[PDB]
Amino acid sequence: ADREDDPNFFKMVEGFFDRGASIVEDKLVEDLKTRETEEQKRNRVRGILRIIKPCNHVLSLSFPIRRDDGSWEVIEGYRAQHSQHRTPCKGGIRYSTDVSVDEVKALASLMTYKCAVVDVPFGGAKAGVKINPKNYTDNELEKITRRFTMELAKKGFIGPGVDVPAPDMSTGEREMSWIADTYASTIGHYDINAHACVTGKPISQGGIHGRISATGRGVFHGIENFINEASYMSILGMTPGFGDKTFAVQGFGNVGLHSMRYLHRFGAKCVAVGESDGSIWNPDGIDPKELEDFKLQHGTILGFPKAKIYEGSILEVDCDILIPAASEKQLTKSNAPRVKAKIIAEGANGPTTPEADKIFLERNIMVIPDLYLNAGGVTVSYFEWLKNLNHVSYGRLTFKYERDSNYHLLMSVQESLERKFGKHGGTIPIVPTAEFQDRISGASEKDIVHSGLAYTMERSARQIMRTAMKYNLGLDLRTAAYVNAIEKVFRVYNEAGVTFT
Amino acid sequence: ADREDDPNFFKMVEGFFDRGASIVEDKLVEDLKTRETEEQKRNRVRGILRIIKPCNHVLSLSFPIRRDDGSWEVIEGYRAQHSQHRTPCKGGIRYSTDVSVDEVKALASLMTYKCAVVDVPFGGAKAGVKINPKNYTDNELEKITRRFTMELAKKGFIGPGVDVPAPDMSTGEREMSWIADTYASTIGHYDINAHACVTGKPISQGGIHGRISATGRGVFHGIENFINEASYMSILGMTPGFGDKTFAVQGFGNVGLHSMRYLHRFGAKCVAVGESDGSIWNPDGIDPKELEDFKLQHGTILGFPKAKIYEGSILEVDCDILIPAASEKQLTKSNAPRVKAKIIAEGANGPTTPEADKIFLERNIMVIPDLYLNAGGVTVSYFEWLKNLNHVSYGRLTFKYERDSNYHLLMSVQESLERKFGKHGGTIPIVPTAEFQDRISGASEKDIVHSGLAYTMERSARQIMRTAMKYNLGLDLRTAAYVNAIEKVFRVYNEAGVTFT
Amino acid sequence: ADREDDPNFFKMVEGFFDRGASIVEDKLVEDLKTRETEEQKRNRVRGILRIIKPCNHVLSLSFPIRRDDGSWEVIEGYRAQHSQHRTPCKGGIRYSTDVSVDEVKALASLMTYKCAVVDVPFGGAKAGVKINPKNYTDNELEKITRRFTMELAKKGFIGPGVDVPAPDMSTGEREMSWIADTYASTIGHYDINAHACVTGKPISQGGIHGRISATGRGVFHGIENFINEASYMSILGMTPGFGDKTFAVQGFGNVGLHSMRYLHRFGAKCVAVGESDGSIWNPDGIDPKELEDFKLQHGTILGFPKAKIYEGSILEVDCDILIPAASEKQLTKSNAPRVKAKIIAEGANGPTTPEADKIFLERNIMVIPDLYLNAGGVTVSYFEWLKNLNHVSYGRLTFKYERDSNYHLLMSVQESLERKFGKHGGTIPIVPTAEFQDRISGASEKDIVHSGLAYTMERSARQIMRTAMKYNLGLDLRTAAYVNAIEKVFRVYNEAGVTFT
Ligand SMILES: NC(=O)C1=CN([C@@H]2O[C@H](COP(=O)(O)OP(=O)(O)OC[C@H]3O[C@@H](n4cnc5c(N)ncnc54)[C@H](OP(=O)(O)O)[C@@H]3O)[C@@H](O)[C@H]2O)C=CC1
Ligand SMILES: NC(=O)C1=CN([C@@H]2O[C@H](COP(=O)(O)OP(=O)(O)OC[C@H]3O[C@@H](n4cnc5c(N)ncnc54)[C@H](OP(=O)(O)O)[C@@H]3O)[C@@H](O)[C@H]2O)C=CC1
Ligand SMILES: NC(=O)C1=CN([C@@H]2O[C@H](COP(=O)(O)OP(=O)(O)OC[C@H]3O[C@@H](n4cnc5c(N)ncnc54)[C@H](OP(=O)(O)O)[C@@H]3O)[C@@H](O)[C@H]2O)C=CC1
Ligand SMILES: Nc1nc2c(ncn2[C@@H]2O[C@H](COP(=O)(O)OP(=O)(O)OP(=O)(O)O)[C@@H](O)[C@H]2O)c(=O)[nH]1
Ligand SMILES: Nc1nc2c(ncn2[C@@H]2O[C@H](COP(=O)(O)OP(=O)(O)OP(=O)(O)O)[C@@H](O)[C@H]2O)c(=O)[nH]1
Ligand SMILES: Nc1nc2c(ncn2[C@@H]2O[C@H](COP(=O)(O)OP(=O)(O)OP(=O)(O)O)[C@@H](O)[C@H]2O)c(=O)[nH]1
Ligand SMILES: Oc1c(Cl)cc(Cl)cc1Sc1cc(Cl)cc(Cl)c1O
Ligand SMILES: Oc1c(Cl)cc(Cl)cc1Sc1cc(Cl)cc(Cl)c1O
Ligand SMILES: Oc1c(Cl)cc(Cl)cc1Sc1cc(Cl)cc(Cl)c1O
Repeated sequence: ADREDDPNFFKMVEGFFDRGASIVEDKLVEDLKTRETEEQKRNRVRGILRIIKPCNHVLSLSFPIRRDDGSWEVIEGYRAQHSQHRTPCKGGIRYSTDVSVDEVKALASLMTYKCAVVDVPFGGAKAGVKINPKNYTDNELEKITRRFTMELAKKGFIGPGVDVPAPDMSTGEREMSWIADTYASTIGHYDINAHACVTGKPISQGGIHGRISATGRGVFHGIENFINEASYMSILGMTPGFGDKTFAVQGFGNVGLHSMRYLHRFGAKCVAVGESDGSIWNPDGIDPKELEDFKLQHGTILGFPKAKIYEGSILEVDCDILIPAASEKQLTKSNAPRVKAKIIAEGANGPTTPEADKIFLERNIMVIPDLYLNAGGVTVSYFEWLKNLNHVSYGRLTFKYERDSNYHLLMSVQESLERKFGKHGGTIPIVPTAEFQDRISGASEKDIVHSGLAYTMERSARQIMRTAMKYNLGLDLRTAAYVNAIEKVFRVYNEAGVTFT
Repeated sequence: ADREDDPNFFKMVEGFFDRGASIVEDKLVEDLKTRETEEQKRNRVRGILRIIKPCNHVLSLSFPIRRDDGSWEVIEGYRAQHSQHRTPCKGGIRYSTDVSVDEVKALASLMTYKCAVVDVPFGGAKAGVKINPKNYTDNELEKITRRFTMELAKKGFIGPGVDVPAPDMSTGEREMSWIADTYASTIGHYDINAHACVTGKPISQGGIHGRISATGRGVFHGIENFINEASYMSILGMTPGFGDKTFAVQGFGNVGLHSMRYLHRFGAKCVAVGESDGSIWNPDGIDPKELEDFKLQHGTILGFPKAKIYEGSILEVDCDILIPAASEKQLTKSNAPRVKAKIIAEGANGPTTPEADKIFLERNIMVIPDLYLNAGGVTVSYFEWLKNLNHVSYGRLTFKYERDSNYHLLMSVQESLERKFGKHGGTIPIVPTAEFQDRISGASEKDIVHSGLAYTMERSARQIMRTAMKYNLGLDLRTAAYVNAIEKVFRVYNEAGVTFT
Repeated sequence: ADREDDPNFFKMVEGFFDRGASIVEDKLVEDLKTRETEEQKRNRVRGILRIIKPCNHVLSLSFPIRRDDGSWEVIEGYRAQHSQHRTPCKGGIRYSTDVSVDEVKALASLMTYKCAVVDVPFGGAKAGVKINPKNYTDNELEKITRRFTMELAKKGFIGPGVDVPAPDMSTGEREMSWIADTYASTIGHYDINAHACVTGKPISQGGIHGRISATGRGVFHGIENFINEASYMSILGMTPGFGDKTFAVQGFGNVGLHSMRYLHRFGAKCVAVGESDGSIWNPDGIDPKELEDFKLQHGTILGFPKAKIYEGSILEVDCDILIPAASEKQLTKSNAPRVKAKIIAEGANGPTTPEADKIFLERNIMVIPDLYLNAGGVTVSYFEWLKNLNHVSYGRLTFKYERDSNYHLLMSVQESLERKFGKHGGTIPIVPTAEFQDRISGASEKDIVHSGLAYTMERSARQIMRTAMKYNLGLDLRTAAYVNAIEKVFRVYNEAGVTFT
């Protein structure tokens, strides 16, 4: 992911952390619920922060699997649990040769800070299996994930109340299904909540509506919240709204594909899509549906008819909004001065280096941070988990009751008015509007996911704005986010019996 | 140190492994129970060996502890489990700033190879907590080990049937007691075998006789087995026996102190004792009991009256036998040409580098390998574990029965002879010899430990000699040991169904 | 099996049971520890016996497996637990299309009666998977047994202290290994005794010496105990001993092959070996070692050079002893009048029908019953289980102690005599005989298995003889066996909240 500026992903995130640690250190000694004072309160805060930064647990595994051609192979895997300040750890599983102890630790800590930003009660965790999925058959991949689950289960790295994985790079519903099945068929066979051991499951296996596209939907909302402020767009030299905007996304998987689908829906036009092979381009825009079909049938976006094979880094293309949705450290000190985009919407985790962040602050480029912007995935994963614990489809017990109820409520206003305006008025039909007619039986699963996600992205967005203001951070939203996150994680160690001298 | 051949400890052991892997690879394709043939049998062996080398599990921990002065501190710890080919993993816990992921992995794998050499049914494991014990109070140390136990317990890194720790550098009965107590009071409170979760415990807590001095006793036996062969001493230019031998030990702790006590008992005289501060020397010998008292009262061996402060590396002193009983990589390419000793008895784990091994083979210096020589500790740890599972003091149920039994057996020969040689002979008292009188009621715990250890060290010693011969390895006992070890670990992997038909 | 007499396998055993139930019903009302009397004591015995006959639990399973060619297949399986009067149930696993609910129930009950006869503290159990192993690959078989284990484990039909399987028809070490591995890697991963969940395991996986040939060895002993009584051979018209005897075995697997090996060792000559394809014959005898090689290389005994393909039912061949070691109901009312053999040694379970038993009693043919004769397998399975619970190789802790001990004991007689017969005698070396020299270090695993089995077969044999006498049952050993068995199982009921209250 670079040579000159390839800081260790974990140290990189610690940098992001330490930055916010400075900014809020005062509000913390303030809110510190201690009878002691001065330097002891200053010291205590530092001690607590020193606890939060390092990952509490990291499991490195080396297990064998029998390949299809009879041969034996040893594959490596890791799962790090950054924090248990909130009982169930949460974090996906990545399948890639790029994975390593440090990459996983970094991702794990990003998970807990992001959960805090978005108010999801999970400490962060992350897993990685060092393989290139494309070099294995479906049958070998199944053996790999099922075996990996058991090793995690035996050491306490997976379970409804201990640690709940989910998809990430090169893993999806299929893998999640295998994980759930392995867990429920063995260790959790007596557990009524066995299927809540993992999220991102297929809908038919206890998964939840819109989880696959949840990150993209969330990316849309995160951009929407800022792109409609004017108090922010005036500083970038842009008009609010999506209608006259162009964007380019690096990555065309679960994050990239859906981010693109949603932005295109509200008027923004996709100017370029990138992948590992390369990228494509078209100033008149590219349609998300057609591109997905081409990719689906040909296995690559390159060669797409309604566009041209671009030659010159998808990140440097000319557009209003750049959405890196691939891997980490894609924007560094080297390519940063060349982004051409005014808004960097981080769909991926850690796509920009700290050094690249500076250049972006100088060139007046707004970087909507990953720990807020991509949290739509974990947010809906939280909903999936909750659904598995309740064992019911949201609304099932209340549809008829709320429907009958709303009609009687409306009938109460109708009758009251006919009672008043006796014969003068006549019949005064009080009927639902078309919109309320669709909400007549109350919320369903799909409804809750959508409105719940929009609500979360909005609540957290304001929180970040209020914080950027209170500390005059300008377009340094990342720092505002870590500030909010440290504050929330602090609340748990602080007020807690532990730390009461 | 010395700055020259300071290799990755783990890689170093892998080197030792790969060496033996070559030497036995043929006897393995031979004993391979496969219907297939040629390269497939050759390939299968390589695949299995590739499984055995890497550690299966490594847990890295970062947990906080409240220091005595109220402050918060984060301490790091690790426990690696190299192999589970034998269900309970076994390995000590080291307290040192020198500990790291690699050091622990290396030690862990040495544990499994050593258990195999000595026929103890445990896969290897090892733990390390990165602290210098001397910079903490007893109360802080207790909090550190108890908390470390819980973290290991919750992730499956300690338990009677999963993983059984023991002492190592800077840990002893005290720490083991804390570990047992923490485990038994929490997770294992219902477990009838809870106290078998750890070994090296104080005798009053379920520990076993002679475990503290077990490594020293074993070091004595390992040296005895070779120093009395002539077929080996002729090649070193020495006479068999201990009576006219001198030795120097680097380290004066659990290994060093007892190795010294036992060698001194059979006539060998200790010429020099070394520690981290430095060493002392006296050509007429130093007495183990007096040196221990001085050390006990003054906290250091330096300044001992019946000896002089030596200035010139304890490893280079002039003597017949050198016993490094401290830490790893103490004998390298740099100091090797200067040992002056003909026999290097490795009390410590990995004290000599591979490059140092060559120089030792050329200068015709016999290196009695660590995976055999120091295994007296694990061997007796195995006895402690067995004792905890049986819940009885060895002999308690049989003392009176065997005593009465032996007298009637002896009376049977007495009466038979008086019956024959009627009045010619007269009374023909058949009485035990003084030695048999002490064995009249059968073995006690102490008896089983001593005779069990001697037996083990002897059985394994012959096995190594037979192997050094079969492959003409000369004074390369280390390689003979790994050969024996790979052979034994191999057998659990071979078997049909296991690595598959 | 016929169309004439092919009684229901279960009903058939109930018949055998009811027969003995009558014979001992009186000694039971006698030994009944009741204050009440007459018919109430008579009634209570009947009630208890009504409890013992039916199997307590039977699990029928239907689970899918993915065949190698991608297709899906549903396989059927069952495991019955006849009695829990002794906590761990014990019984093998059969792979055959002949398996069914009734066959397994019958086998299960035979297991508990046989364990009682042989004094092994296990209630009986049995499993069967309805497949012909030859129509599946090794990989499919592995999936089949591993999946079957999990289904049994989840419903409490396998575990160290609940139910311990073992081999039977078409299953061996390999399958047992898969079972142990599946159990220990999942449900029993924390269990220190996980590997005792099954027996008949490969030696390198915790199996025990001589388990494979244990049934054959036991068959030898069972025949030996009766063939050397004269008080029994006079009634058959035979001389005691093996030297001048000929035999024919139906079945050349784990039971048949070893029964043949052991009888041939003590002078008896094998005249014919049978299999499903057919049989072979040679009046001068057939050598067990050569026949095994031919079978091993060609997959069939037919066509063996040092013998001829026999055409006429292996059971009707002319010989002194007939050993049916295949499946049940091979000797019925139809072929019984044609056995030509004076002794029927039942290696297999239920090879003779009740109706065939009559004809055998009339023709004065002694039928050494299966519940005694083939119990060598379970007996040694019991030793394997015990070994797994103790986690040590028998003798390992005591070899050197007992060796040193015996020499001092012998030295005590030597010194006592030299003390007496001062200079008259001179040196009076007291040295072990060659035989005692091999027993100098005490018993090893192999020693305990052999001597423990011989002891058991002998103790039970006398018990049966004493019972055949006390009731003048003549050559009706089967009934004597069930009498002994009901007595032992009933004892457990004549005191467990049963006869009481
Ligand atoms: N639920 C989720 O999955 C969530 C994921 N995220 C974030 O998004 C990333 C996950 O993407 P998912 O894992 O969603 O993506 P998926 O694996 O589908 O992404 C696939 C795309 O990534 C592209 N890609 C990979 N590496 C590069 C590269 N070096 N340069 C250009 N393109 C590249 C692939 O091209 P190609 O196929 O040729 O390699 C492919 O188009 C994570 O890092 C994570 O932080 C955040 C929240 C939720
Ligand atoms: N059961 C057991 O304990 C077993 C131990 N071993 C081996 O021995 C080691 C364990 O020793 P224990 O843990 O037994 O030792 P203990 O801590 O008692 O050893 C204490 C001694 O180690 C000396 N020491 C440490 N570092 C150095 C150095 N760089 N140079 C010179 N001397 C040094 C100390 O000097 P100072 O006090 O000034 O630091 C002290 O005299 C392990 O590495 C292991 O491989 C082998 C088998 C079993
Ligand atoms: N641990 C144990 O296994 C124990 C077993 N036993 C007894 O031994 C029997 C088990 O044998 P295992 O199951 O040991 O035998 P294994 O499957 O090895 O027996 C294989 C032999 O059975 C022969 N066979 C099967 N059916 C017939 C038939 N209808 N006619 C002629 N030969 C046949 C086979 O011929 P083919 O290959 O062509 O089918 C083959 O030679 C049981 O009934 C049991 O009572 C008793 C105690 C312990
Ligand atoms: N690739 C792709 N996936 C889709 C599409 N439509 C639905 N899905 C699946 O369903 C989820 C997307 O749901 P949405 O289409 O965004 O739901 P919605 O249309 O916004 O719901 P409404 O606003 O009430 O109409 C993902 O998890 C997909 O698996 C599509 O057009 N393309
Ligand atoms: N306090 C103290 N304890 C010691 C000393 N030396 C050894 N020990 C400890 O106890 C042994 C003491 O053994 P006894 O003194 O009980 O040993 P023993 O039975 O004569 O040993 P053997 O002669 O080899 O059979 C070791 O296990 C040490 O842990 C010493 O000098 N002082
Ligand atoms: N299939 C088979 N296995 C055998 C035979 N002979 C011995 N065994 C084995 O008994 C083995 C170890 O046997 P040893 O200790 O060398 O046997 P012995 O030499 O003590 O064996 P026996 O002659 O049966 O008493 C197991 O691994 C079995 O495979 C045989 O003829 N056929
Ligand atoms: O680990 C496996 C082994 Cl030994 C054999 C097979 Cl046929 C598959 C696997 S993967 C796996 C699958 C499940 Cl359902 C459970 C576990 Cl415990 C597994 O390891
Ligand atoms: O972990 C500890 C906390 Cl939070 C507070 C205190 Cl006063 C001690 C400890 S150490 C410890 C000791 C035991 Cl007996 C059990 C556990 Cl669970 C410990 O962590
Ligand atoms: O049941 C299986 C599934 Cl669903 C997938 C694979 Cl590849 C193998 C099996 S068999 C099996 C093997 C193990 Cl080790 C554990 C379990 Cl519970 C199994 O079902």
